[PDB]
Amino acid sequence: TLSAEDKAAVERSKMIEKQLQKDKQVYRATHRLLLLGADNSGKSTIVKQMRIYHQQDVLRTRVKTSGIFETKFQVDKVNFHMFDVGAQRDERRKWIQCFNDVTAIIFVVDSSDYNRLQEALNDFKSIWNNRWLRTISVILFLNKQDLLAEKVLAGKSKIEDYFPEFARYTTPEDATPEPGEDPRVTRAKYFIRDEFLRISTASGDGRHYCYPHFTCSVDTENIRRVFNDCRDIIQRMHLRQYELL
Amino acid sequence: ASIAQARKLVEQLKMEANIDRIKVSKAAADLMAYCEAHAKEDPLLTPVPASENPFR
Amino acid sequence: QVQLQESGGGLVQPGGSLRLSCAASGFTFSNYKMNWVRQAPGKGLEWVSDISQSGASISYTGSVKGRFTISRDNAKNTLYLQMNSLKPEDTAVYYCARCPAPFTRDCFDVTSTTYAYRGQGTQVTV
Amino acid sequence: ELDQLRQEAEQLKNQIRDARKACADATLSQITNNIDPVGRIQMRTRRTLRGHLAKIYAMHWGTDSRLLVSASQDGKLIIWDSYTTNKVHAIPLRSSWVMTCAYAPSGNYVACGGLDNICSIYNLKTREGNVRVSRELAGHTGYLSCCRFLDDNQIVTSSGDTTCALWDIETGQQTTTFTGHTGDVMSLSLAPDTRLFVSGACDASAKLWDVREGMCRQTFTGHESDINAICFFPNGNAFATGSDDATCRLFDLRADQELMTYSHDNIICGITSVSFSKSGRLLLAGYDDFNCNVWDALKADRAGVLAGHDNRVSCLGVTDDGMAVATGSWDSFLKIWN
Amino acid sequence: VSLWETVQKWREYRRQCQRSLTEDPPPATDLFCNRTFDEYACWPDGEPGSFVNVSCPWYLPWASSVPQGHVYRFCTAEGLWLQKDNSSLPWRDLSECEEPEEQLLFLYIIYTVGYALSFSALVIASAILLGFRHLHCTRNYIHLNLFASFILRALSVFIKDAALKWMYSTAAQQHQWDGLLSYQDSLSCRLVFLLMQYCVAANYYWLLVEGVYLYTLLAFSVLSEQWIFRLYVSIGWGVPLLFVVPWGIVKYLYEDEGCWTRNSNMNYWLIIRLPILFAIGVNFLIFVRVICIVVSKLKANLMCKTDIKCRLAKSTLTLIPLLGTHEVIFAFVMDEHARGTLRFIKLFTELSFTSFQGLMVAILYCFVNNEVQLEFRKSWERWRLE
Amino acid sequence: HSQGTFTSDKSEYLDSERAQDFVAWLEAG
Repeated sequence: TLSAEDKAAVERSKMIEKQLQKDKQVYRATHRLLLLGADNSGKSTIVKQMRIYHQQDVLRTRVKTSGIFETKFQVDKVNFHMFDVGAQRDERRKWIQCFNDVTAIIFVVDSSDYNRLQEALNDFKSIWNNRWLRTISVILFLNKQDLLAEKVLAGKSKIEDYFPEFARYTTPEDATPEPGEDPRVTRAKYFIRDEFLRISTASGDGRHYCYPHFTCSVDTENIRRVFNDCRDIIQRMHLRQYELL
Repeated sequence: ASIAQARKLVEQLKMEANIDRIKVSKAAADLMAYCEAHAKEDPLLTPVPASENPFR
Repeated sequence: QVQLQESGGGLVQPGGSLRLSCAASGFTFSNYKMNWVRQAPGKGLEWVSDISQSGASISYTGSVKGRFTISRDNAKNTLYLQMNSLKPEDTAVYYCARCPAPFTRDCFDVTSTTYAYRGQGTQVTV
Repeated sequence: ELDQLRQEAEQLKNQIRDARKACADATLSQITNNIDPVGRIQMRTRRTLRGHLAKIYAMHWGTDSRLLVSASQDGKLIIWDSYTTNKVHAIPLRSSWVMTCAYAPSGNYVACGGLDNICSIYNLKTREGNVRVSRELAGHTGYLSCCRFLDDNQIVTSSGDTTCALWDIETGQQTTTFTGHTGDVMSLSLAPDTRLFVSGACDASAKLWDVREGMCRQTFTGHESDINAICFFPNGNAFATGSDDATCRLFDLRADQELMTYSHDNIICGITSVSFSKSGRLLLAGYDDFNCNVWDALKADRAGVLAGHDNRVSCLGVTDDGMAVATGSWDSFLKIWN
Repeated sequence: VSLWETVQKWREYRRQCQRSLTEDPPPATDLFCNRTFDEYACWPDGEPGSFVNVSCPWYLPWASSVPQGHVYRFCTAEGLWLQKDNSSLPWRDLSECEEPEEQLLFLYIIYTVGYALSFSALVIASAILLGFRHLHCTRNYIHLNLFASFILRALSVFIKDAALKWMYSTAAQQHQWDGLLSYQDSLSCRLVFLLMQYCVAANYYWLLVEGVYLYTLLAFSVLSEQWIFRLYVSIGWGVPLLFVVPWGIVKYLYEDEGCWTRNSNMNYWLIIRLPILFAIGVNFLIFVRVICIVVSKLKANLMCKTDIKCRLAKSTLTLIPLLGTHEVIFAFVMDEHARGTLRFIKLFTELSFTSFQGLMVAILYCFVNNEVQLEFRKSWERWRLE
Repeated sequence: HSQGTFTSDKSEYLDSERAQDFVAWLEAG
């Protein structure tokens, strides 16, 4: 009965193969993201408004643990997974290697607190040049645009205090400002954008890019913007295999 | 607290720094005895004939 | 283990042209990136300046530009941090920072709370 | 007083250095450079297991040298059969981030862990002929790095919160907790007699622990970067560490001092996995250059290359009898050599 | 105007002689006038001393252009007409009865070269791709099938030309007039040409699935790759049959001509010309909406260094061979009208290019493609550790 | 499709050539 036993095992191996074949087409039909920010950056709030886009299961609340995955939110009949890291330690130079094959990385910047703006600048430079995170593009979100306005409008502002380069800054001509805005707030809004863009210019050559956006605390177009950026990212990758870019 | 933990570690370090430490010659001799003790049993040293292993 | 030593800090008259030198041992000094991190009282850690492997690329924190200098010295195995034109907010503690991986231009955990390859620190006052 | 404690710490360090210097008499390589080398050793793949989708972080050989389990980022746990390359079980994972796995000595349980701070144990002697998560372990405040079964009712885990602990499968509590590390612990290996074990952390330092009491018997330094992997000599009196500084070193518990410094000139890559052989003579290791160089014990000179992987190599292991050598990389493939 | 036609018209001209042998003219009172039963008329001797004049044959094509002419022979009492030798070369005048393709030689020498070079480069490419394990993917499966459709085109082209010689003046170089009709009226020549009308169509339809595939990687999300490949391999290798087998039926139901080589009825030729033109048009459309996208990603490339003029110029000349865009130029408009040099130009501008197309699709999409270069270097360096 | 047209063209001229040679092998031969 050697053949009989071998046949039992072969049959088993074929069963545990059909399941893998079925799961292969499900694994490749979804996109994995990685959202990381700061303690005071509006990160949480943004994660909460993607819920609106997605004994039984109701408000599944488990134990306080790490790797808080979101609501498998989906838009335009394509599934997105987003992984909000939490309940971890300060150092992140070791577990960051896991997300080496994600579609994109979402970065949120608190552009209203001038004090720590410069300290947030470094993290973007460090993540940009990492060897593992070297072919992964990053999406930039400038949150809390409302609070910026007030600032430049109050007295105690002095935005060139921690940045004495604002003095000579002129507004780019290409800049399309929103109809009904102020010159002072247009200067401040665009002076931070190109700060981050200058870092992205180095180590370029089309390997990966950066997409800036002027988001708000209660904006509802985030899921749209993410979908469009992911669609742009995917198309560029395919073109590079046919040597068209 | 931090001070109490540091004092406990110091009191622990003191007794974790007074252990027998023999010369490296005996360790080298033991390593020699082990490495030529089972030098003919490891197939990666002397490959077995490729007639009875399950990897034909 | 790996030990980093810095000196030159203390109490001095304002405008003293302070001297900050970092001493390293137990590892090859010509294979790592050197940074500078500062911790002012009443708040967290701040980053000041960094230097390249051979001292080519140089960057500065926006707040302090054109008043500080850095100079990596492989032969003497020291650092030059001459400074002038002091400010009342400059009174803080300077920590000599390192980079965990060699042969790399960037590395995280320079301003972390409980980093390992960081100097003991020196106190300076105006 | 801080100042007082400064002089005490300096004096203790100086005394430790003097004690280390006193016990040192001569180098082992220079005083024993007479025995012939083992020559150049070449292997070739015999089986190639396929089916995994994403990269692979860990694998573990069984106690029969015929069954092995591998974990991958796709969220699947697969039990193989090296004899006929026929799969046996496929257990989906609750979380898709897994960084470690283990095999029970009796072949009745497995383990897994990753970014999620919970360790899961699965039974393979089920009456329904399937698989079921029996127990889950909670309490760690950091990502798990490695876990190894000690018996049918005890297990040892390592986490990224600078702590290590021993659990109880029947009722889940930390029976013993080991503290003292500064960085994140990355790997550990139990002794053959299950009386002691060692663990390296992200502080360029190693330690030895007693599973019974819980005190840190010894501590070793010497490296200049993070520790990525650690093994255990078959005799029970040595271990090897591979760091990110592109160097490999060997330590002896009794000597309390490093002996071998395996290095080169043209290789600049961090070690990822380390494993010994049956004879304690052929040390295998992984690299970021997509290779797996076979170094030696007393030779100290790569005498074998395992090229054939097109991506980073993350896991490595050898059988108990030494007949087969397995490997795994980030290309979702497994290879077996002889 | 046909060899076969005239062979049967000479069988009728000999049946005419059989009917003329049935009614023979009486001889004269002399030695002879031997006209007996010749290969033209079958009328024996006669009264000499006269201009014996017999009319012109009808089966002769050179004689249909001038019916006014005939043969001129002056029989005499000696027994023959007028000749220096006896029964050798008589007095005759067939000039009255019986009244430059250089391009063909030229054209044929050019494409028999492009196809050979292509076939060589493409078998080399196909071997390289099928070799390395690493590069096994849906895109390279399509590339291999397109390669294999160019190797099947070359083969048929080669063999077909051999057939022409065999059934024509190459076998008529000898004295086997019969052998050309038998071999021409057989069923082994017929198969040979109907085997070509399929390889050309399959090459065209594989170029068409290389562009429809390329088009769905950008347009929208992909689906089950297993199902996708099965549908693609059915279009490229079986849709040709759907209009080639009906064409063979029509040719072997009514026309039944010389090994199906002459497009006599232009309506039956359309059976094959229409799907080819449809595939060419879809390929051209797939080529215009992919260059928009490429200029919308370069012009809008963030910083955008203005060099789109020399960067997108090298991204148009790499898409031309893969999608076969050169065919849409002349073929789309004219077909059976140009009777002048226009026709020659058309013929010349297509055969030349299509023959060499295979060589280019083998260089750009395999030999020079940097990814395929990594298979070599790595392996070479691997082998270099010994 | 410009390949069947060359084939056709060569065939009709070639065929014609052989017919008149058949004639000159009989009448003139």
